[PDB]
Amino acid sequence: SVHHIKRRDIVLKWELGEGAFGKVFLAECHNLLDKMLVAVKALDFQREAELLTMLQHQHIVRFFGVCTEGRPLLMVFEYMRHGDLNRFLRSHGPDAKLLAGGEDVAPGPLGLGQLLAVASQVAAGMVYLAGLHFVHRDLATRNCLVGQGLVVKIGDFGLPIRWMPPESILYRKFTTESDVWSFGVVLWEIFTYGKQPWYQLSNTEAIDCITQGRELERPRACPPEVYAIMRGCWQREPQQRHSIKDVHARLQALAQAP
Amino acid sequence: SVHHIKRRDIVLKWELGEGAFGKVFLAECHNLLPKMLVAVKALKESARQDFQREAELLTMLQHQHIVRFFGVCTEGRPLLMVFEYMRHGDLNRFLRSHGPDAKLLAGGEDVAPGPLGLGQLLAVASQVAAGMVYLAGLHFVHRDLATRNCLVGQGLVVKIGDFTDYYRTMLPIRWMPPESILYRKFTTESDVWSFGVVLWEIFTYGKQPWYQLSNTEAIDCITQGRELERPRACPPEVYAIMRGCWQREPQQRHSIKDVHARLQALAQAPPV
Ligand SMILES: Nc1c(N2CCN(C3CCCCC3)CC2)cc(Nc2ccc(C(=O)O)cc2)c2c1C(=O)c1ccccc1C2=O
Ligand SMILES: Nc1c(N2CCN(C3CCCCC3)CC2)cc(Nc2ccc(C(=O)O)cc2)c2c1C(=O)c1ccccc1C2=O
Repeated sequence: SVHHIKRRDIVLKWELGEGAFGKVFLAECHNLLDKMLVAVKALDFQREAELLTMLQHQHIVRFFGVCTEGRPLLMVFEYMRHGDLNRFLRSHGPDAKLLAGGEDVAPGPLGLGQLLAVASQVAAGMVYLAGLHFVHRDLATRNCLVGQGLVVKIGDFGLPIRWMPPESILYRKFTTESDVWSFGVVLWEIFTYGKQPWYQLSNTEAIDCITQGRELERPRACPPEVYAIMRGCWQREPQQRHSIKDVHARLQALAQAP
Repeated sequence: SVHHIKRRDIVLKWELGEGAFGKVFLAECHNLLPKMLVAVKALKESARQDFQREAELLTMLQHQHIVRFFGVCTEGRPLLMVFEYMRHGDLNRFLRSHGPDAKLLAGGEDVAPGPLGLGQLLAVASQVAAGMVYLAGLHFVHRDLATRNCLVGQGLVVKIGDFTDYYRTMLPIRWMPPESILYRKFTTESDVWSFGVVLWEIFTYGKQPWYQLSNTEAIDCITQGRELERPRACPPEVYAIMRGCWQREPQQRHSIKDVHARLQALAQAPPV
């Protein structure tokens, strides 16, 4: 049951970005729980809207429903103030510069506790998805969002070969194990402050690496116990990869006393 | 007019990457000059007409800092374009591969692992500028100058290579000045602005301009006249050149001849 919202309630403020299938706006929304700030996507989709009303968890971006009074078609989510995880990582990071939100999260590297908190949070969402035998197919920092207080949530569902395991690239097999592999890559992105996997290489060269069994470099940040978790996710054989529940456990263990 | 090559003379060795164009291969070519290694572009997908026009242009543009175009093959499919092999590939991933915490995977015996000498960076920037000088000579506008569109050969030689970085009719907005964004005006002065952004990429080891921001936020920055941060690398004298390229008014920007001259001076006697 999709919550339908009225147009008069949603007043657009400014545009945040432009994603795959249209504009994303910051908005005031009235009478949704008083007036608060939400993120509104724009221009079937009812299949997707039902899915998002189905998938509720602490670490999946809150979906508040749709507006299909007039056009174009609106999907209303919570405003995740800091935007996507990829650009947030990058905004902190060695030689970066923060352009806003420094009052909430300090300018500069995040350091081990905060990076482990980021990894944990993503993993928590993946545990939820594995619980429902749901396969993401595109887990990546660009598809996570970051709100007030450094709280991180899986942001989008639906090519991304550098995050995929060999069975997904060669055979198009997507499973909860191929998502675990991607989560290993997400760990790498977090611990490199948002570098692209195989940044050195063309798309074709990176497929060749992945399929020949070459492992992404250990990041300069990375403690050996964190790099171990990545390698847990990257076993050539799907069967042999750590479960996402095990991975979340380990991460939450490290996050206290890093 | 375009040099045609026979297909039997081109033998593919391995794939290097896949562009918008189609696949790019390493190949041996015979009967091209006094057998040698080349890069062959293969046209995916008419775009027949986009190919003959592009091929004419590339025959037209001969310079030390434009990738050598050796011609086309139009017997058997797909349609091929044959260029010299630039061993290190494109400049953006070359830069990133040499970033402060990056990791070189090959070609270390030619260019050392790690960041480049200040003189090395300035030599890369001035090579790209030399290509742009040649183009501005011909009253030719690139429209998409960026490190991804430059190639890096053996001995750190850099040439203009091409003719998420893009925004939907696909505009590289992070490399564009306001008049290009607002009014679709592409000039030799808008290429200077882009050159400035390329200098910023060089001196950041391949960061995206406005990496902190969405496409929409970046357009807002650029049109409201905000300047890219000075890189930690960047000498004051180099950052000054960048700002010279980034004047809100096109009239007020450094000429590319100015910029080349100044960079060639710095490369010869690099600051701090
Ligand atoms: N907050 C954003 C957002 N941003 C607003 C935050 N903005 C700030 C972050 C603080 C420093 C820089 C400026 C980064 C961009 C862009 C956003 N869209 C983007 C982000 C990046 C790109 C891109 O890579 O170009 C495109 C759209 C979104 C959101 C959401 O909160 C959101 C919530 C729920 C669903 C979707 C979104 C959302 O899409
Ligand atoms: N050499 C390449 C090249 N590389 C070959 C080797 N490779 C690495 C190996 C890893 C470290 C050192 C360089 C980098 C990529 C990719 C190349 N194409 C790319 C580059 C990147 C992508 C991508 O980002 O996916 C796709 C194709 C090319 C070329 C050319 O020499 C070339 C010459 C003339 C015209 C075109 C090309 C060319 O396209």
